[PDB]
Amino acid sequence: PQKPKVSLNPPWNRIFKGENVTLTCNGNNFFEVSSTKWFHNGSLSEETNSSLNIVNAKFEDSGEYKCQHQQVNESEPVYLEVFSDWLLLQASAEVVMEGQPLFLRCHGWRNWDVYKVIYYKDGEALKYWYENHNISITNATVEDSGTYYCTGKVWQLDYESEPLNITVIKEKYWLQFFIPLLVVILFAVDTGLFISTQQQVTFLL
Amino acid sequence: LGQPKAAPSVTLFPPSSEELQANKATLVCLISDFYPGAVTVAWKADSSPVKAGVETTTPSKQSNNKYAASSYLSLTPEQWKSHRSYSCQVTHEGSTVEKTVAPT
Amino acid sequence: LGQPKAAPSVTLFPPSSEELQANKATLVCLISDFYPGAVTVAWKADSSPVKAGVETTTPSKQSNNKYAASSYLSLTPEQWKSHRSYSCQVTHEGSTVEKTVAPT
Amino acid sequence: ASTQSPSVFPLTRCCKNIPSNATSVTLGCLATGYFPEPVMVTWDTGSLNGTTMTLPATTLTLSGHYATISLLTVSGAWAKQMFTCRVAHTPSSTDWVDNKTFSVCSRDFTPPTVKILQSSCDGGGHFPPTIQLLCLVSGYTPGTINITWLEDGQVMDVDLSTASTTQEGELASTQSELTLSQKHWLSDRTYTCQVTYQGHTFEDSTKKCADSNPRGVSAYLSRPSPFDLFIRKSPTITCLVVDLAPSKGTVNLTWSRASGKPVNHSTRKEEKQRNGTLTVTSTLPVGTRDWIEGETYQCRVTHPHLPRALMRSTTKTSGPRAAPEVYAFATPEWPGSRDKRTLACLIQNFMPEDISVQWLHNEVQLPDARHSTTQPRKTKGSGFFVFSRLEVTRAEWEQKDEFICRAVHEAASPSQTVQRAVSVNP
Amino acid sequence: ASTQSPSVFPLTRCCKNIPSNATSVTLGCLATGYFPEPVMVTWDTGSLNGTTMTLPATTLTLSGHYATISLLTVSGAWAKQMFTCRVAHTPSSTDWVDNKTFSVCSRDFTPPTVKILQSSCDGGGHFPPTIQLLCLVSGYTPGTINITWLEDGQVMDVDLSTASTTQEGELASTQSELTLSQKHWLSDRTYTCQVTYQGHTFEDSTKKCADSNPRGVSAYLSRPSPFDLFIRKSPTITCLVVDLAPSKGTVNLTWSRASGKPVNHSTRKEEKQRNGTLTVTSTLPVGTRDWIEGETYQCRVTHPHLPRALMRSTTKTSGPRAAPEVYAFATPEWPGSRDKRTLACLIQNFMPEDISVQWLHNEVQLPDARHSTTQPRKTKGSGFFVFSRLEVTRAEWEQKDEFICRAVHEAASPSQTVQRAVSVNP
Amino acid sequence: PQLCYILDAILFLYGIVLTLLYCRLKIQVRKA
Amino acid sequence: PQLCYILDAILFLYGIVLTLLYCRLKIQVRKA
Amino acid sequence: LTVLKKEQEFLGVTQILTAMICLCFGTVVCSVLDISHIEGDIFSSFKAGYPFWGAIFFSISGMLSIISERRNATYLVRGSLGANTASSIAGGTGITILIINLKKSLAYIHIHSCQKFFETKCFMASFSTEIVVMMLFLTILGLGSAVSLTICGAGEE
Repeated sequence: PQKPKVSLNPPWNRIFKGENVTLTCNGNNFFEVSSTKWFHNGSLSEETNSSLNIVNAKFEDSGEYKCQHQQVNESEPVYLEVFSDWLLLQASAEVVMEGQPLFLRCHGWRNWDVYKVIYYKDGEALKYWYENHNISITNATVEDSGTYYCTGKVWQLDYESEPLNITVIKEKYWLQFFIPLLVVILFAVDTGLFISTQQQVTFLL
Repeated sequence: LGQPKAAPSVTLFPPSSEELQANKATLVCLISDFYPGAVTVAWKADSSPVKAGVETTTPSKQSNNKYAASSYLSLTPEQWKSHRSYSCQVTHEGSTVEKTVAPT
Repeated sequence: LGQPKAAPSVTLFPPSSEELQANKATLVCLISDFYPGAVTVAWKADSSPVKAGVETTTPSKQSNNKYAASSYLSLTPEQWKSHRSYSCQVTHEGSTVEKTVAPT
Repeated sequence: ASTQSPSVFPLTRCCKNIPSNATSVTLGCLATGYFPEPVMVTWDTGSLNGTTMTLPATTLTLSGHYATISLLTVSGAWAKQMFTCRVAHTPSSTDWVDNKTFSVCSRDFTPPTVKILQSSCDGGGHFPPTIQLLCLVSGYTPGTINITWLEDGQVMDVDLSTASTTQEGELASTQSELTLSQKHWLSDRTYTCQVTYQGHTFEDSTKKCADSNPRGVSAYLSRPSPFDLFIRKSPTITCLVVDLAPSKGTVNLTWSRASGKPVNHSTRKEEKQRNGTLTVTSTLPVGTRDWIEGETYQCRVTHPHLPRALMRSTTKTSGPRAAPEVYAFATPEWPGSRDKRTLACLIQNFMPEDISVQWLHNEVQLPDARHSTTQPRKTKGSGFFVFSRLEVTRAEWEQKDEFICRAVHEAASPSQTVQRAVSVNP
Repeated sequence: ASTQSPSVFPLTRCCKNIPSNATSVTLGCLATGYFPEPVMVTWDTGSLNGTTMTLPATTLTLSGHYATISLLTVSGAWAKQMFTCRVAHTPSSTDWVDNKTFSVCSRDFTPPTVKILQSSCDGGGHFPPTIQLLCLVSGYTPGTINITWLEDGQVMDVDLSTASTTQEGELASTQSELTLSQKHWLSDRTYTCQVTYQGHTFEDSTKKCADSNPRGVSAYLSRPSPFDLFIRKSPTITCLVVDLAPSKGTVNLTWSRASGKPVNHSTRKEEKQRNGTLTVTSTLPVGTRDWIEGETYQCRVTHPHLPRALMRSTTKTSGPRAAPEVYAFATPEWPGSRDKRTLACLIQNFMPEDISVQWLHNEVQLPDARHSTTQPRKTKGSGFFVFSRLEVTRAEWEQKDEFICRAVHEAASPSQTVQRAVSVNP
Repeated sequence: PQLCYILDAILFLYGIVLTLLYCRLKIQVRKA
Repeated sequence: PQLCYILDAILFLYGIVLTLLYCRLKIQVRKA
Repeated sequence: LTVLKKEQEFLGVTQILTAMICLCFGTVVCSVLDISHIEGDIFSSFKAGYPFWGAIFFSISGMLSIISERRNATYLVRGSLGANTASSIAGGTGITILIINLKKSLAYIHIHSCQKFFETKCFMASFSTEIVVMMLFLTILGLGSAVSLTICGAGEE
């Protein structure tokens, strides 16, 4: 065993009430077919069978979820929320790391059609288009990190989505010193060669 | 049978609008000039007769010697409206004529 | 002068439908009793004259001692259609008369 | 069970059933809802000769009521002669008699067929500068046909429309032509060619053929009109839900308060609109005491599809108080309009927005349609102003030469009302 | 030169040109392309005998062939008289004579007008399952008719269509119908009606109406206010476009006129909004005279995102014209506000909607944003109305004691403006 | 570029010191 | 960084130039 | 004439220093990290260690002339002439190699945006590319200087 990790079939944590989601976890060592174990809200669930399923998500089917293989540890809890809105902001990897991609989506209740979707980052507009479109950053940065929210038009009425919040977390400083170390080596070679050779010249005169 | 048989004359009056507005459905059929004062009154709705809610007065003569009757079919206004058409049949001779009454 | 001066009389006939459909556009203005045979005949389109397609007939006398002439503006139907109107200006005995004829 | 007042309704043989060449017409009156068996039925045929006969009442086992049919037979112009049936019950009362006059044969008019055709858009991709609407009434029984055009439920000037008639044989057909601007048509306003003819009326409506994207439900919360809240002292707020399609499902509307205290019994009304949608109006009679103390009310609207229940709230608005100032103006005589005049009223400098305006003549309030008013707007300084306009005919001021403009407002100290009198001729 | 048969054609003065009461009507026959100078011309006017005259032959400039006009003058019913002209050329042949019959009013041409009317959708904005297109032709001389309907340039069976004809006086009308499925119409496929007349045939094309809002982008076209149209004499019209998604491109906004005449140069401006959207505004100076003659302008927009142009026509308001009536009043003094006053000007009974107002003191107009004016409201009778109010300080009415309420309206007298004087303390 | 700036300044100072030492030793050699 | 690297290369060039200049003195001390 | 050889021992020492610098500018990289793993296409000669000959050539170019500084032999003169010709060729070779390396480094920086995107691998690539470019430039310069110095020996006999 290695460390069991969970994954959501639709990568988004935030879901609408009545929206299905199935989350399953595996350390890539499903060799013993030993029925894994699940906890949520620090309770015990009777679904030893892997691939936990949430069908018709209710307001009580949200919470911290953990799984433990037959002997291995339980691993980190992936949270879950369920909302009842018109527009929902769904982000994949809400706590993604800097080098990694990013992705956002403005879901409309019951798959209704949103128009004039504007994405706001930190209270300053970011992109406008005539219909739904997804923001899709391919290599996060330390500057694209802050509360977002989309604005849309459903049934020709203006609606807004409660804000999300993305955050980006950061090289070998030793390598940078080494490159300065190499620069110092070259400079010292030149300076010492010059001064010491001149000193030998003086001692030879 | 002391007098020659008289062909019944049946007139079907469509239900009154004011009476219908009062949640009452009444279909009136007046039978007059019928020497054979022994007939059966039947109220038919759509394609089949409506026996329920139909009452016919006993045949009698009012200074005419002919059996005249007032067959009234009573039913809820919704039931009458559902029926495509109303028919009143008086069975007293071999040439019975059915009077047709409809809301419009 | 051998005879008193006579004011020319000019009558212009716009081309008919048959002439227009005949692949030609000929407008004829006939001038009668125009001095002794000296007169100026001009054909103009709208407000400008035409220097081509215009033929003038020398004055002639037929038992009248006067001068008779015919001015024929000949051109394609498109040229006549383009012009707003056809003006047949006849000057004789010091008097100028302009006749305005249009197909309409 | 108790005595019941008898109800008598006419009933006659159908005109189609009755032979056209058969002058004799048999009709009658059916009397029901009279518990006492005895009954007196009188049939009058007017000038036309008529004979009235009575038959035993037919008991109704379903409800216990007795039904008696009195048959009147007339000869000659029976249909043209009115038949009057009077039914009285002696046990009920000496004067408890109901008399109804009706004709055996009723007038019948073919319902004219109305269609609306539109000026075909320019074949390239667009419309001409002006759009024509042709409202055509097809074959119908000739008569004083009246054609009108409703600018979204409101009749506009007839001159804008042009009406013409045609008579093919004995069959009549009418054509009405109405021209509107391109901007008007593009503004998406429903136009209805309501047709009024002998008997009843018929109508058809049209609007710009827009795409499929319904407008979506919405709600609005009223407020007690000061007239009701101060003169009648019977305030009633209203929750108006509009744009909900007349399908899918109904809407549940709940009346709550800030304190959650018991609420009165609200009254709900559902109405279908010409623009294709349904509307709901719920009136809640609030207590004057609740409003004076600013007790907030609340309308909560739930729909089986809406993610969230729509919320609306109302309460006495807070701000300084200043009584209104009233001025009355009478228009001097204008040439060509000597027989009618116009009066104006200016109400200004009142702090809280809501206000009521009345036009009193002969110490009696006139119909509200007789005048027009402007919604309060913020004056350049502090306050509000409103202009009221009224139109008067000759006889109207001939009866009396003095009108009154009255402003009813909470700020007015004496009785929450200030009146000013104006006479056309000084 | 080469000998050819002369061509003889009739030539008669127009009926309007020929006096109605004139007792003499002159027509004739003109022969052209007759190389041989000799020619025989004979004129006949039925039973009536007229005067026949001939003129010297004139060679055609193009070819030189002799051409001659023979003129016959008749008296009486010359318009209905038949003029027969026989022209022969002896050199051409011994019997090569051509006779042509014509009259002043022998015949003419009657080009009819055609238009297509479709089936207007239900008041809800939903197309009917079946759509009816009826193309009507009017003002055609009686004769053979061959109807046709080209769907995208192709014709389907005639059973889908029905043709009816009628005639009143001399004007003839024809109606050809056609029925299409809603899916077919939604397919956005152009159709056209045609009627074969004299071998040339006519064509009127119609197709599905465009959106008028390609992808939610909206355009608004303004109008020139009467104050500009007459007082400043510098009218302009503005085209605004909103909700554009920024890109590496530009909107090809242009202009035009109904007649295609030249248009002055126009400005342009693009602005970025906090919404991440882009607005574009353009302005075009206009001719006040042209505006009075109703030359309809039109703003046309284009973009890479939008799939179709976004055009918006504009013009002058139609309908009957009526001058406005203007009154002005001064609000009496009220305690506690002695140092200020209010002046109210009422304007009414002007059929056109557009009207501008201004307040003039010391013969110099007061600032635009110092007075409040409503929007026109239809009166119970005819003509709109508008109120306007201003506040005057003590000094303005103290140093000078006269105010002017001026209203600028299209039909307002030759000056197009009506003014009234107000004295605070007369 | 705090580290880079410090390295650059140190390199410049070291170069100046080396040049001064070269001048000193050159004086020692040529002068004798 | 990249500008810093180019500056490092220029510094190496300057050091090489200084070494070339001092080559004459070194040879004179050792050889001449 | 005699000026070109003014320096024969000085030229020898300078050539030795130039060759040592040219080699060392990339020897540390070759002894530190796998240059072949260097991404960004700036590893044209980092992993190969081509200067393994280049700088050496420069040294060799000087070496054949160095003997003429003290020994003063015609055979040393011919060796110096050959070494100088080889250094002249190697100068162009190294100049072209360094130009290619600089172009590759510029392309890699532009693609990865090393001005602001200084990732760990980006820093390693920058250091390695600098090492390789310095080695190539020093090797080319050593070839040129060795040829210039040995011109004196070439003219000696």
